[PDB]
Amino acid sequence: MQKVEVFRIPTASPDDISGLATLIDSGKINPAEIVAILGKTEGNGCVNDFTRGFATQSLAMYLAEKLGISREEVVKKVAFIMSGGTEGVMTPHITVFVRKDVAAPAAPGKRLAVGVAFTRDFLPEELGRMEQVNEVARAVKEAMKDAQIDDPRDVHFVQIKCPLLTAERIEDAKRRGKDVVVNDTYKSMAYSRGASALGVALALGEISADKISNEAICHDWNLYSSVASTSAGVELLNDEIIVVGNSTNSASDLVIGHSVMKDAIDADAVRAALKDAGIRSDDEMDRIVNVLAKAEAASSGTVRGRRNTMLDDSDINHTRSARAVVNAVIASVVGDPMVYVSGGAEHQGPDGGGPIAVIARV
Amino acid sequence: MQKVEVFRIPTASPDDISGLATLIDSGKINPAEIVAILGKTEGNGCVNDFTRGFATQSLAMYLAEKLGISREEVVKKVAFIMSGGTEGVMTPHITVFVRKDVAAPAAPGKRLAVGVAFTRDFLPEELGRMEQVNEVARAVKEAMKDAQIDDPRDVHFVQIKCPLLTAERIEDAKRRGKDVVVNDTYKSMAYSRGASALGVALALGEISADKISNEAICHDWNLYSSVASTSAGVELLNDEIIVVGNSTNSASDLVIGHSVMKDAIDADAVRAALKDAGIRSDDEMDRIVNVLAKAEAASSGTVRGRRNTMLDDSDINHTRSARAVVNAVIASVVGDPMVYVSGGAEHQGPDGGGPIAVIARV
Amino acid sequence: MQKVEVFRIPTASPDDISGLATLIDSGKINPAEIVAILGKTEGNGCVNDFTRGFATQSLAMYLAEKLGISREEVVKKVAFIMSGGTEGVMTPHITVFVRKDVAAPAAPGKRLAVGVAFTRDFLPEELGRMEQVNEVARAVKEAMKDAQIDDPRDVHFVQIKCPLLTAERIEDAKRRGKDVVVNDTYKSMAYSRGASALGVALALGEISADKISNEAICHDWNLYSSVASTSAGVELLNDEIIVVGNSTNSASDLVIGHSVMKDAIDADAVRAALKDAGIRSDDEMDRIVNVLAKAEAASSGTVRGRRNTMLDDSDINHTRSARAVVNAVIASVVGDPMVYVSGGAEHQGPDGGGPIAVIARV
Amino acid sequence: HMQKVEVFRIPTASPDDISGLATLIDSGKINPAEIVAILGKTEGNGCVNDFTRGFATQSLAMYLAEKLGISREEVVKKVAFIMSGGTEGVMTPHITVFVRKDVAAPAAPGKRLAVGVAFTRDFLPEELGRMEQVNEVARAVKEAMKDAQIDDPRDVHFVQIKCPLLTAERIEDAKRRGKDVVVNDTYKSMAYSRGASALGVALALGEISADKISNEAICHDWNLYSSVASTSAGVELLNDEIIVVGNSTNSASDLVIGHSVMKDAIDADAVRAALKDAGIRSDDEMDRIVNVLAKAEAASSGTVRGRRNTMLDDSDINHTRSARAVVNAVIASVVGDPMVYVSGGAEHQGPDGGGPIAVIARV
Ligand SMILES: [Ca+2]
Ligand SMILES: [Ca+2]
Ligand SMILES: [Ca+2]
Ligand SMILES: [Ca+2]
Ligand SMILES: [Ca+2]
Ligand SMILES: [Ca+2]
Ligand SMILES: [Ca+2]
Ligand SMILES: [Ca+2]
Ligand SMILES: [Cl-]
Ligand SMILES: [Cl-]
Ligand SMILES: [Cl-]
Ligand SMILES: [Cl-]
Repeated sequence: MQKVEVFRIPTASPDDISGLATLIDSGKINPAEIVAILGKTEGNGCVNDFTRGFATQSLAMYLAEKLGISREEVVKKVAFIMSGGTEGVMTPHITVFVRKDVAAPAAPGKRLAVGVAFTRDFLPEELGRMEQVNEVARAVKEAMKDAQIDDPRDVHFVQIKCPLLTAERIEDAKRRGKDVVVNDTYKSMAYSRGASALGVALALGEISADKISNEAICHDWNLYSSVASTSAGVELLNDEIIVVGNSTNSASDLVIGHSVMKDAIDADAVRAALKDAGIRSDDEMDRIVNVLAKAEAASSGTVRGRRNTMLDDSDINHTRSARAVVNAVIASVVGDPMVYVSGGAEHQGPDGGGPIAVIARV
Repeated sequence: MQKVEVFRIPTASPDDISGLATLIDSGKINPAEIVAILGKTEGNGCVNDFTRGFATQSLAMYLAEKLGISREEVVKKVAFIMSGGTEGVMTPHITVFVRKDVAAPAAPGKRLAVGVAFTRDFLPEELGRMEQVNEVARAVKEAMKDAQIDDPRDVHFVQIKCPLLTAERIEDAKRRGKDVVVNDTYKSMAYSRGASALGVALALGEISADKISNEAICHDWNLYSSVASTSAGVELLNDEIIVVGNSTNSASDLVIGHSVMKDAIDADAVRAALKDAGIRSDDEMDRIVNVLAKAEAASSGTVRGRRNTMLDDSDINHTRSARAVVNAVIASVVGDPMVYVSGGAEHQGPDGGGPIAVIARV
Repeated sequence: MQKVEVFRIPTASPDDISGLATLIDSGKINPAEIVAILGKTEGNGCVNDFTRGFATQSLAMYLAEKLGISREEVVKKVAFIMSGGTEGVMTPHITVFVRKDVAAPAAPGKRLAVGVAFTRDFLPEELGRMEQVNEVARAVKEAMKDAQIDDPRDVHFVQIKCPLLTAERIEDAKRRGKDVVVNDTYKSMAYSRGASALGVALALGEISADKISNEAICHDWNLYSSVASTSAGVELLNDEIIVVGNSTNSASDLVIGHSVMKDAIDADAVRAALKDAGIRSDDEMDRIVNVLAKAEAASSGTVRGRRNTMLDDSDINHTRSARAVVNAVIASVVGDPMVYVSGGAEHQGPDGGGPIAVIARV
Repeated sequence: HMQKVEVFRIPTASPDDISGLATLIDSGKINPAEIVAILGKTEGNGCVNDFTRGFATQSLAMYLAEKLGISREEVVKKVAFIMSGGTEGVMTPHITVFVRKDVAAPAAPGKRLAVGVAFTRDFLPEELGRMEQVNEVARAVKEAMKDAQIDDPRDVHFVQIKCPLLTAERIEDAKRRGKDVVVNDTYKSMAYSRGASALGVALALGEISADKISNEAICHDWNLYSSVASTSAGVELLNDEIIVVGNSTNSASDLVIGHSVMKDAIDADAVRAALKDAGIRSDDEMDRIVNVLAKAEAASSGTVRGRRNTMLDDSDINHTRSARAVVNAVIASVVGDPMVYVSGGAEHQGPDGGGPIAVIARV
């Protein structure tokens, strides 16, 4: 029996560890039981966002000191997934996952379970291609076993951090005689997100393997996962996976549920995800621990038939706009802008939409 | 008796007059009866946004050929208020106000009424100061009379276009030995917006004159109008005013209602403005002609106690972010992102909030 | 006897026609003799830059009334070539090319001359391929004849407006069951610019015909023109070619010379272009009429072995940065940032460089 | 005992990249205990929300702490870390590492490179942009001069400073204590902190008389400026860190520093003059450059040599980003290398629209 506790912690800057330290110093968190930290950091969330790496370095430094181990050991032990971009009213914060073994009686209900797995590092020419899909799928299965979830229907959110391309890395690949999937560094984020998402879909049985090929990645939007949430960053060269679902072997006082936003203003889907996590009315919103969602600009350039400029705006990249919009929609339903919204939902929900999960107290 | 008709028209680009031309060619709009056009244009909505002037030039040129008068005569006759910034999912469009005297009977109930007034041009050193406040107040009272509205309680939205400062204008003021209200081009938009808004509050009796001074402008956030909506532009040197309310002397089949968003995620206020316009349920949402709202970053840097980076972000100006947020919130309630949202709400609703009006079919 | 006059005119805004009006009112410019207007407009010079069309509309309106013809016809009579993006210290301005016939003898030598020619309309499947390269080469040789320029070594600047692919133009090629060179409209602008530039290089003997194939277009960057300056347009279906050079049979009081910037900080090329235009010392800089250059971010992500962030910067489009740098380098040599630096330099100078022409008084 | 300053300009791959510094320490070329200052160009936006500055300092402090066997806190008390964000245009991210060795050699003939470092006390938020910051910076500049063994302020050629800014939380702290701040805006507070710090340099070096400086002059009287001050603001510190760089008759350095002042953003003549002042008389001698260090800014007039630009009107790109791109490009066009230090925002640093420019060169 394992019990998962989840702490959503406001942050003052990317390197702010004070909220986590307060929970450790008060005895609410044993640092040795932390298994994953999922952050919203306030950089631009795109290629040249160094707040993600700054936040991970700061958390790993702090935990290494608290645990008496090296930073390298902390990064091998704990998943650090930092999603940049806190546009609009979205509030920077970290969500800390704590897992402990407990001797507790079995109960009929399934309760929150979390699992973690890491892939090998990828060469730049593997991003957005079948090697990334297949390695991610293996890691997702590994993380499910870590979460003691055997039925993929009980997986409600699979959070992934994945790499991207920079000009220097594209040049390194070229020197080795290799072509990368795309030469635009911003677009490279989409291919890494999309290949990683398809790996989730493959692992969970949402899509059969014979449908996935290099040619389909970031092209066939009818191929998608309903629970994958992927996020790209300059600060890592592999994929990190957090599987979140419900398990019969869990003693948690939390559950997770989810829905899929059909488009960026689909407040009905927010309410559906809340209801799936056991929150039946506005009066029960106080049981939210966090809301986690993917947002994107639709390839059509429209929302319910209405044109917008997200794909056209050379001044502001579209994943920034999408995060602002979907965080605002969620905030207006739950009354709190301190929720997790990540942009770029290639093969995550339909084109223009994305998965949305809610972790709630029972 | 005056009859007011309002046409919300999607646009393909700032210079797109095709939707208006279709309505004119079909006889649905007599172009001599246009009194005002309120646009959302897809520039950045800040200082160097030339889509506002591009849209006005294109409309004035089109109408001048249709009316057989000069472009200069068109701009003397018709209010052209172009609000730039179509961030997030906000859809570019124009709202065309048609007004005509009619021989019609007096039916019980007040109906939509519209009035228009222009101020004199301002020197750069008059923006953000009492000269602009007092001259705007005079014009608002004049526009109320044009609308045949006696009671300020029947005024529901006062839309204003006002000037700003460029570097060249500031330097010229310096050469003339005059100090401007602020030496920052972007911040001059806030002072022009704020002084114009206080001109509205003064005219409508929302604030007594003895509380307004140069020192209060963009400083005393307890002073605000609940119906003022102001928008700044490089493309004009005066203020243009549209007063919108309801009158006993209106033969319109439309009504306007309003509320005030207490902050950027106040969906309750959107529903309240809908109800005030006679839209009592989701099934009646199709009676919306348009929704018009002001949005802004709160000076505290927070929403409901939660930090955001709108005031810190040197890459994206905060009025851009506020527009994306509040449009998304409105879009999630009414199911349509083609609504008017303008950013920067100094003395327009409380600090961090802004007025929101709904024009609806009866 | 051909005589070309060239007027570089500072502008206060995209719609500012006052400087051109002053020259027409004084009689220095007969508007019927204007053949082309090359503009630097202060929008972002990227996808959503409406200052280009705003400037053209304002000039077309003003000239339409001076010439007594419609705006549609003046746009066919005069080549309006608007390059957005005035980053760094680059000063917005327009350059007006006047072509007239004079009763004078030939100046003792070679003097400025312009020639114009047009290709056939290109089917969508032909854009960015040998059909466009070969047809442009033909039209360049015709424009040289029109300019009375026999030696291709006397051609120093070839402005080309070339087409692009749209969704319907691609859906027309697939309706005919054909394949276009690339699927998206944006990348098609690169292929159109590049094929047009190689057509110049082929027409002038800058490269050998047997080096150009479909496979080499936008691939073999060792192939390039030293004088071509190409830009894509949404309206035209063919290539509009303007050859600028020096003819033995000209009465112009101006000459043109050029060089090629090897990279973005090649001040040596700026000085060499000045010297080719007959400016031999700092004391003769006031003879410059304009400098016309292309800027480009090097695909390697490095300049003279030094990394930069242009291709990794998600906040600022790399073409904006390249224009700022190249303008500043030229300004550091000539003491004047009011020069024409444009982007989109495929096969125009080497990768990361671009042509640079100087028009000077004799 | 004899000071010998060595200066290493090291390309970086990212803000947290310590590899080039590590290569020099591992080879024995740098004794890490002799590092006195590191001046960085980091590739964030160089404006308010640039966290590459703190990321770079944290990464260097954690690396050096481990090499020296001391805590990160001790490293930051011993070594100046001045990270200037913003690497626009072709400007190449890099760090410049100042090493002060104690050598068993006489002083070299004449005057050779000398460096001194001093830290001010922390400033209360209501002191930024005001005389308290000016006077305290002036005291620190005089202390750093004596650390450098530079007697004559004419032999100071560049004074590099990192200074604080106002956050919303610091403004609220001041208000809770009954104090008002110089300006209620973080971005503008950077200008005031930069400008007051630069006037402290001017006062310490005798470039401006004390009776010309008052709170009302700061960021208003642009006729008042230092010709060697270079100041840079950020969120990660509450004091000013000062590096004085000049030439001393008590130095064994194989380097010298010279400077000029750019009158405007395209003043290549000033770049050449700074080169000549550092002993570089011809183009072939450019290979003697160790680094070029300069301040850039958008002129308040909105023009350069009578020509309008959009820097101050451009709401998409802050003007300090544009100024850095321009002045780096101008310097790179002269010296053939974009890996030079250019910092934006030059209040009371050279005239309005210009800024000091210094060259460290091998002899
Ligand atoms: Ca159970
Ligand atoms: Ca999706
Ligand atoms: Ca009635
Ligand atoms: Ca800004
Ligand atoms: Ca307000
Ligand atoms: Ca090129
Ligand atoms: Ca803060
Ligand atoms: Ca200065
Ligand atoms: Cl919905
Ligand atoms: Cl008055
Ligand atoms: Cl480019
Ligand atoms: Cl110069």
